[PDB]
Amino acid sequence: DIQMTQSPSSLSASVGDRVTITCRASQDLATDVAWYQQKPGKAPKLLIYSASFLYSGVPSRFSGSGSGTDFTLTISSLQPEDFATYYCQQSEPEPYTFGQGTKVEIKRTVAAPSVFIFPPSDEQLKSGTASVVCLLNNFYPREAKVQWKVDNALQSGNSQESVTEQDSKDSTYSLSSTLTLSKADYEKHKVYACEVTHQGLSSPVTKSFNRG
Amino acid sequence: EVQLVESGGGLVQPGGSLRLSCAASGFTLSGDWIHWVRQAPGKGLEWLGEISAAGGYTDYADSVKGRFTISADTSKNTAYLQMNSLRAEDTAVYYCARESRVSFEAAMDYWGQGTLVTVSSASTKGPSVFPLAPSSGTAALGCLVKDYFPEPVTVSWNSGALTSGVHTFPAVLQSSGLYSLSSVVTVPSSSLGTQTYICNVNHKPSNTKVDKKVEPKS
Ligand SMILES: [Ca+2]
Ligand SMILES: [Ca+2]
Repeated sequence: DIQMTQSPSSLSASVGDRVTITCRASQDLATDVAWYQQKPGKAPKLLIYSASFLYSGVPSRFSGSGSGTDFTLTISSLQPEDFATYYCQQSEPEPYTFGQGTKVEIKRTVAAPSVFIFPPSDEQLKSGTASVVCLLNNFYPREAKVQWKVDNALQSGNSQESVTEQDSKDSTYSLSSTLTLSKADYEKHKVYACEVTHQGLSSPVTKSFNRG
Repeated sequence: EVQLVESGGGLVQPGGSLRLSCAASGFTLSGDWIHWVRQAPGKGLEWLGEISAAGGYTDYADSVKGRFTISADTSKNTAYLQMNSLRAEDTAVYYCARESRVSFEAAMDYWGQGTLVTVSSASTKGPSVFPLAPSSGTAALGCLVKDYFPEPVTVSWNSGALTSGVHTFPAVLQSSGLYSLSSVVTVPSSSLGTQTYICNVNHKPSNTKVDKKVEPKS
């Protein structure tokens, strides 16, 4: 069967940069290769067919090269909207195998998160659980740290992080962290604090409340 | 003008069976070519199969051959993927797509929205929806969608009229085995009070449709 080995798995680049993605076939495919752009939670979009042919209505900054075994998709001047995963596909013959994919993230000026905390609603406490959420908004880079403190004690293994897929207009991320406990364990503590560390911060940012 | 709309996806017990439907709009199926492709949540794209509506000829990937059958009803303009004897591995978002008009090549230029198939021996559960109220420039508020299964959950703010600063987070699989997410939005501080904020949560698996209003508390 025919392999398609993609390179690399992921890359960061500045707006205006030249990006090059490589696919490699284990056998002579001649010219039978197609490129797809998949944005998250959207269907793949056809970019290139027959290795070098731009599909109608596709931006001209996308171009394709290659023959036989070695193939290249190129973005000449990277745009914010270009965040996505890109795929080569052998289009002949069946089975048509797809490459592993290439995640493209935009590199951008550094931005410190805006931090928020949210106490649990009274209607949730009714059913015997408490969820305390901390929101970090519109920040870059991705790598950030949310530490929970409960009456000034550091918390471990009782919170879960979820990350926004990079914004396609201003290239930022958002992050939610959720502290979950039994209302019995909630109601035995006073102050709920959320401590944030990022490259945009030179000193940890704490956001807190007192139970009622 | 041209589009595919897929349905039939949802929850299934391991060992069980399911039939997906790809409805075509804006072009005749006879003489065109239809592909099914899946994407397991973490990983990349996998070609399953191919049918030529006219004459009904088909081909499959080895990984599903014999287990899966593609067919089409030319008179209703709809294709199908019948999946038997499912496994955890088969959990994925399934798409149908039509081959491009411009060459022998198997390029796919029109895709459906995609439908999620989840195979596991777990029970459907409706989500609870909780306020995430603001306090104190600019202010943040949201909803907590808690304890639901399976994926997906649909959150909209004010029937879709609000899209600025709206972040719906990827779901997180909890210890309990249930899913949970938060949808959040940032607004001006002066608009609090005079602007209502309602989040519109829809979890069709359990068939929960809840629209909760988020305001500050006394
Ligand atoms: Ca036709
Ligand atoms: Ca063909």
